[PDB]
Amino acid sequence: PKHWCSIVYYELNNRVGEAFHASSTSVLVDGFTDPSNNKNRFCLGLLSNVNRNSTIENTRRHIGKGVHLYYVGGEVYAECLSDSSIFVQSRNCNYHHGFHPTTVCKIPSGCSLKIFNNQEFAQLLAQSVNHGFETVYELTKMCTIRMSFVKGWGAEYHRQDVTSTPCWIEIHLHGPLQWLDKVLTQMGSPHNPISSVS
Amino acid sequence: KHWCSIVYYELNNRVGEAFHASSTSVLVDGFTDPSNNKNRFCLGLLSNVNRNSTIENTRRHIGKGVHLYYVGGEVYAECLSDSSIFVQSRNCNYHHGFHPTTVCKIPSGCSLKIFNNQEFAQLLAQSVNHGFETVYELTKMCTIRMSFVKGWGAEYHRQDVTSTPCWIEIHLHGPLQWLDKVLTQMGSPHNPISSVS
Amino acid sequence: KHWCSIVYYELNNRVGEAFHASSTSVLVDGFTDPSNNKNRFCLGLLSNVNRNSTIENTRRHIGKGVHLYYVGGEVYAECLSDSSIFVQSRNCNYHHGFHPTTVCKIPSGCSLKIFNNQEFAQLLAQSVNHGFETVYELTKMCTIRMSFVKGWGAEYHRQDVTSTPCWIEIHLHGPLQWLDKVLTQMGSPHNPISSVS
Repeated sequence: PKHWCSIVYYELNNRVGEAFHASSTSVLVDGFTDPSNNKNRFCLGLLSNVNRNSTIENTRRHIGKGVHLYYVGGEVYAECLSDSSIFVQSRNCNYHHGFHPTTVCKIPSGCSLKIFNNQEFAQLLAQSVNHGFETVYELTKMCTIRMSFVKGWGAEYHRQDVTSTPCWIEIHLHGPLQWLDKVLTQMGSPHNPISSVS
Repeated sequence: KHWCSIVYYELNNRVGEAFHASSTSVLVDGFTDPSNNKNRFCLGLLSNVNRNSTIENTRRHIGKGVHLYYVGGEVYAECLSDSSIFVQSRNCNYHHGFHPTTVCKIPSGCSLKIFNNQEFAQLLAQSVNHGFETVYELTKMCTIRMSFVKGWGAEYHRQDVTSTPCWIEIHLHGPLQWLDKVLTQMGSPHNPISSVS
Repeated sequence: KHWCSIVYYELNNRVGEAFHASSTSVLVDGFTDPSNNKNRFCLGLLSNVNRNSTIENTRRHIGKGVHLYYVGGEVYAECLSDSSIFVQSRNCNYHHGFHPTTVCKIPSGCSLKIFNNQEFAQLLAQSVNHGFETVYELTKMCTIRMSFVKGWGAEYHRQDVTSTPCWIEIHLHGPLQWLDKVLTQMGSPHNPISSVS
């Protein structure tokens, strides 16, 4: 039930509630109200937001059974249990399918999708160990995934960024981040030495 | 298992970390004990890069603050500060018959019952086959807001709590948990929201 | 032990969860270990939706960051980063005789003792009786701020630390706790026990 990830919730550009830390390979992020943030569920219903408004409140009402994140066999899956769709932006996935990096994938109610593969990422990590601190640092972006409930964003939608959708989350993958750490530790980059003034 | 969690605010911004109750008696004061693992939720040590003189003024008057007591399925609010306190509690407001947004003033030394489980559970019951929309609204019954020194809303300016320099939000876990047990009833079929609009 | 807690900011915004020291040796770097339960407080993995190029430029130069060392009742700061670091610590300023707001630059690979509670305990005692106002003031001594790469205050263009792209604030729990024992004994208010519980 390792803590493979930690998840942060948002409502537009504002962060809402405390962070959730996975204590099992199966975590449910729903719009219900169990305050226990110590186990299986990450309930968004009880969360408050002084900056909230009708349209976000409306969207929150339809998160429902939300999404099912599942970690198994060095691969994470996302199942949309909510009656509404869910949209995900995973670079690792986008690479495995050959889509453009910023590509947003819709996961329809009841459906499922693999949003990450470790061996794949480890390989990409390897293929750049000796290519540049700049490009290896960029792999950080690979370890975070963003998905919003109900409202899409990107091409075909009016909303272009995830900061415009009323309900979304960001998932940090600890395994990948840690391995990436073991490698980044080898920096010593005096490159582009900047100013301490300007 | 924490009968509640509390959060602190200075105007519209959140300040400091969330406090999780480990006992039936909790003190939310303006002093400085860093420990956030037991009896007190100290606000004096918290910083705010957006802080201003007036908010700071208020902070100096928080003092012993408010005492939150949970017993026999009822929670009480006692003002230990030399200054008054103001509480907005739907449950409380529902029990006295006041308007839902009514903000009650609690003078220094006075006490006020701000939540009665019995009633809430009852409401939750009458809510059942009354729909998902109205049961979902019971979530608002589970959180309570109170400000230190300054009041807000009616009998002041009709202004939002976000207009007060020092205020907190209380989340009653007991009620929220029971509510969950019901909300999982499942529902909401209502013009299945667009994914573009 | 829980000798301090640390918060990260990019300009005027708080970024990431609070870190709590579980040992006397803590590393605050710009790398990416997600474990926030031990030795390191990695800033690299932290997201900020309000982040801009210049901030990202500075984050890339944090590197091995600063090393906060608690030992013998004194805390030390060591710049392991290849770029300098800047520290504002009242206690330290007092000891050296500088002005309260003085910002001390800690060059790459250098070291500076930034806190001595023994002297702070002394300061606390001297104020034990000189006003609640002056004792309340010592709260400030308990917090320390330091940015990475960008100097600030006098000796620089930027004056406010909320003007630098990568700065943290450190709260010293021991000093804060001892200060609590006093502020409460001097308690500006009065109401001995509860009337409800």
